[PDB]
Amino acid sequence: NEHAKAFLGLAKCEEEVDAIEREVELYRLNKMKPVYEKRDAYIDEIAEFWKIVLSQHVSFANYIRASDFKYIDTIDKIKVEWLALESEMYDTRDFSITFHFHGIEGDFKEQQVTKVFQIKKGKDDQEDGILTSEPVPIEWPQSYDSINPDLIKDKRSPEGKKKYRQGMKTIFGWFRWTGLKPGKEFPHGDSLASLFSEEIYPFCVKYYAEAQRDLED
Amino acid sequence: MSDQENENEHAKAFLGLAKCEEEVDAIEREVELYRLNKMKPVYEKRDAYIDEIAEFWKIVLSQHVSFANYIRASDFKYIDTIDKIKVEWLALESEMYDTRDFSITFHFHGIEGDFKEQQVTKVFQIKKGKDDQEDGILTSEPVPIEWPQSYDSINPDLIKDKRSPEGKKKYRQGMKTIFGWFRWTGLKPGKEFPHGDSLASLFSEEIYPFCVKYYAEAQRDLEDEEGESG
Amino acid sequence: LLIRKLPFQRLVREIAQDFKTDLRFQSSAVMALQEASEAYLVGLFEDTNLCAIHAKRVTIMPKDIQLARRIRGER
Amino acid sequence: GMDPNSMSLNDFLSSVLPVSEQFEYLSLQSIPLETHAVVTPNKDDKRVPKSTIKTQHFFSLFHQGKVFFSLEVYVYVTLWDEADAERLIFVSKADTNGYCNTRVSVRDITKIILEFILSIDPNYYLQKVKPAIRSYKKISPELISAASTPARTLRILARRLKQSGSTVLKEIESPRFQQDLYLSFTCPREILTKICLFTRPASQYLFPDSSKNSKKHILNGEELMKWWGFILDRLLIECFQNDTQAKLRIPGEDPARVRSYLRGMKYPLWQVGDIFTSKENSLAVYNIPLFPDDPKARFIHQLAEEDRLLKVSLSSFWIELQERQEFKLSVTSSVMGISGYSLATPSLFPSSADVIVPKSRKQFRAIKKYITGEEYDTEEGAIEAFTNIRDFLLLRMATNLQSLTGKREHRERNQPVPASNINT
Amino acid sequence: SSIVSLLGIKVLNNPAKFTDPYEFEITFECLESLKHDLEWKLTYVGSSRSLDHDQELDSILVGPVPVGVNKFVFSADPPSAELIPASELVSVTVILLSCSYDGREFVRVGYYVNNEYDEEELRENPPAKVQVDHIVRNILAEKPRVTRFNIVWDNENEGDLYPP
Amino acid sequence: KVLRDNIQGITKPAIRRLARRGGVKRISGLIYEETRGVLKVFLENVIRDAVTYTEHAKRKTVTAMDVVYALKRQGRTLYGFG
Repeated sequence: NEHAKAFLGLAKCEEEVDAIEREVELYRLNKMKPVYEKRDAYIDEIAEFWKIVLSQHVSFANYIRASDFKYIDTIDKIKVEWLALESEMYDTRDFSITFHFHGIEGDFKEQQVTKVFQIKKGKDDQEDGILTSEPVPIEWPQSYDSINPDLIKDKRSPEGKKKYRQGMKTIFGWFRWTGLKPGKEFPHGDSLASLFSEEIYPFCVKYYAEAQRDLED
Repeated sequence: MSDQENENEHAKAFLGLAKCEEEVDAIEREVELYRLNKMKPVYEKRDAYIDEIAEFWKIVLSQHVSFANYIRASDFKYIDTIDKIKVEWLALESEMYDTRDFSITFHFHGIEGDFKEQQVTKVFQIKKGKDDQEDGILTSEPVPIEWPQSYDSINPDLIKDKRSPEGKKKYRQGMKTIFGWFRWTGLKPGKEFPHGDSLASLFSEEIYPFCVKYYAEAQRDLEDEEGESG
Repeated sequence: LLIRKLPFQRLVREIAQDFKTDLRFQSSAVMALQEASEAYLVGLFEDTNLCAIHAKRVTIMPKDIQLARRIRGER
Repeated sequence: GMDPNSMSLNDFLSSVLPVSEQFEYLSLQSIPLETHAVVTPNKDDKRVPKSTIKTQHFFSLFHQGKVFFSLEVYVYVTLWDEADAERLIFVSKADTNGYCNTRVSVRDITKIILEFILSIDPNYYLQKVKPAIRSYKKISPELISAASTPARTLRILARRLKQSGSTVLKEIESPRFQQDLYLSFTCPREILTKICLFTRPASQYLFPDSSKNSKKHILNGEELMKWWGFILDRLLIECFQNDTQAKLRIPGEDPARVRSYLRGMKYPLWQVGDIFTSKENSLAVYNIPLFPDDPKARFIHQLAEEDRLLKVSLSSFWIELQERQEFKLSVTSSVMGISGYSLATPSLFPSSADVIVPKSRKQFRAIKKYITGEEYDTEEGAIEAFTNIRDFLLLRMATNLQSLTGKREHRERNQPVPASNINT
Repeated sequence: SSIVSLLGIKVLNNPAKFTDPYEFEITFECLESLKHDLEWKLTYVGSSRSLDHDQELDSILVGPVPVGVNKFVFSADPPSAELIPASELVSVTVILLSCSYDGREFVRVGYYVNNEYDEEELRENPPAKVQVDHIVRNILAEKPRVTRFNIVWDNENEGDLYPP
Repeated sequence: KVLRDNIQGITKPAIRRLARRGGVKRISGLIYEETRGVLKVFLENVIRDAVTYTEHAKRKTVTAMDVVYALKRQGRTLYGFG
């Protein structure tokens, strides 16, 4: 066959590869579900887990602040949950995660929150493959009104733009994260989407048992 | 171990979670088995059109500069006869392999008077499964290949000696060649083709799964981006 | 640079809680604690490897970084 | 191209090489590319750095079937909104290995390649320039690039061959395409020059493991500081006008002991400080240039991650270069540089026989990786760094390495001692 | 800044027996007349795991300090092996000279010492009972580590904000 | 004994990287313990001086000048006399 016609067909294979990419993940959304549900059903019957596992992770080094751990300790529950068999609006390669915080009394409200996440790729337009999200409404700490972006008086200042640069690095500025604001939102916030849903689970039970350990190295 | 009992109703739930992680893994495997199998027929449909294009793979291996560090430019006249590259995931042919494991295929058009026209398939395997204490190395079985007649001064099979200083150099330059890697096996450091693991990983994680992406990087209208993309 | 920031910063908090409850810090100070540690430990490792080399080992052992604490006047 | 009354790089390079001895070499350079300003402007200033342009040039010298030097250098041009223009050279790295030897010091290799760069007309980096970002579909026909996917790449190939009969288009060379796809600028060829260096252990590395060889001379600290200071000092009396500025500064050292190391050097207006340091008692933001893979420029970046950078003093930045062993500077580290007019005006537009100008930044990397990736624990690393680039340029570019005979005798008529003496 | 300062040190007798004295020749400088005494102390580290295993080999008191360049010589008695951990003894440790004015240490010098037997079969099979007469010490007399420390030099001229 | 004991400032890879910048080739695996114990002393020393200057200047917040001014205690160390 002529190269003129053979190229037209090869392009349709590169487009069938990305359609297989959705099918092999639809099979993930179908076949994993009974060990996703079993796993969830054990963390609804354990009293508390996430306020033990997360701080010990070698990659958690990259993400969450000395000051912020007083707020993420109040996490009761974390669940990851898919939409694409319940909704036309979302790809099988997109996902959401749910948190539930008990709060600090007169400081940080008791709240359940969900953030959604969606994958981008070169598709006709060869823009760089990245993970992205929508901003979520969250109740910020009262102690954090010096670094809460919404109470900064003036973001031009040598103190005001540094208080903004602090504030955007919190776990609460991660809830405002989107993936789309270079140097203007939570850094590495995509890899925090992966850590709660996937990169935690290979070690969290090592880590739960490690905090039960009384022996010494 | 032997420090703690798990008799409470929440400690029963925790032991269940501690086994469910291995159930999750075991359906993460059933889904990776589906992934390998679903790619597999589009691997067939894709490469049917690749097989019609001129120079495709010589172009893919001219954009692939990580491979142009493992392969020595002296071999290039011989690797330029590559007409077909395939890669296949072994877990689909049998239970005897894991979804980690892969086999590489080439056809070579040859050069009249020095190098034979020839097809060649080479099996690879990673170590250290679940519960194992070995190293998680990449490893291969050694597989024959007809070497150019003009290499018989550095070819290990036809050099008369490996033990003199000269014979160590002749052996080193031989084992540095594309044809050294077909004898390579992942078990003999300092006696076989350097980076024959990173090479073997480039094919099965970059060169072959994204052959179009790198062909499409040499295609340009502009004298200053032929080829680059980020 | 060489140390991972955010667990160091929390190490800095737990060690300090016991000398003052509810102490704060400037971001500049916490990173200074970190850049002083990188610079003291980089220096102490060049010292630990001279202990090893003087011992007629390639390999460093927990002996060698203590001896290097002693060589730099302990404190 | 290849004008007979213009200097080739062989007519420079052969003039310091040993007489009737023959050598081979590698020279390459990436295409001239769009950048932000090399230093941050102060808000108080009338000027704006209205365009800045950069690229990198790579070099390796071969003797007896084997490599014996490598050097790595960036070049910049700054166009002002009204103050015309200025060129800057910054040097990144250089290395030796000891597996060939000859009656010439790598000092004089460093000087003569710096003269080849000093003789480039800055308009050779300005006439057509690679933009930061590009538009490929804005007007018609659309362009095949890394903004089309591999699917849309092969769909547009199958469209150009079917509709237009060829993949090739002549049209997309016309000006309403190039107006966007390329920058182009013009300035005087007589302009202010700067040169910059930062003397540290990690700049003395391009041949991995090479320092294992007892035949290698390793340069460190105070001798590395002086060795390059005599190289800028060997420019100041031959390659520059006698009104030119030259600085030295060293972490933690007394400003008269720094002035005291400069009593070795010949040229008068050698001075304590820095060419980039604009103001006395100033913030490090307006005074520390934003150079690639330098510890000072990286520390301006960590002073942005902390976001202290509008407040941080220059004294305090230099005390941190003394105190932070983590930056790994070693003792008698130095910032040195020049600014002023070269003794003659530049002219070159270098040929294909002076320098390979590869059509991609990945390709340019790979040509480097062929030498600077190999393991110099052995003489056999230097033999492969040459047999491997050789067979590269023939089977990927139909090209030879450049080759040339040297000219330089062990005899003089105006100096008190020949160069090619026992110190070689 | 400091009034007294160290011009250098050299080691007279190495490599040597373990049970040889430690001979040093130290050269120092005083800018101007001090009031209190200066005191040198030389000590051996008996283990890396405890400071309670350090031995004083010698100390030297000088009051008043002579102004200008000035030199002092040592011949300090070696450390007691019976007080040293037996497993530690056939190994690497440090020797440390303190220099102190009016009870504030303004400089420390440390040196790495390696203890190994001069007989190949005790290098190859170290015994349970140690052969003290066959241990050779090797001092790193080319690579002193000189930790300097800022202090007060007169309290009637300078006020320390936080004395310990 | 409790998890608080086991809050870490440095990972095994970062201890190897510090080591690497001290020019080390090879490491006993017990250095991954020992370096964390040697940092726990370096900091609780620097911190006890710096909190003393912070208290004493009437502040809650520890400043970079209180850290550089605590770091005087460790001295400076020089491979020679001159």
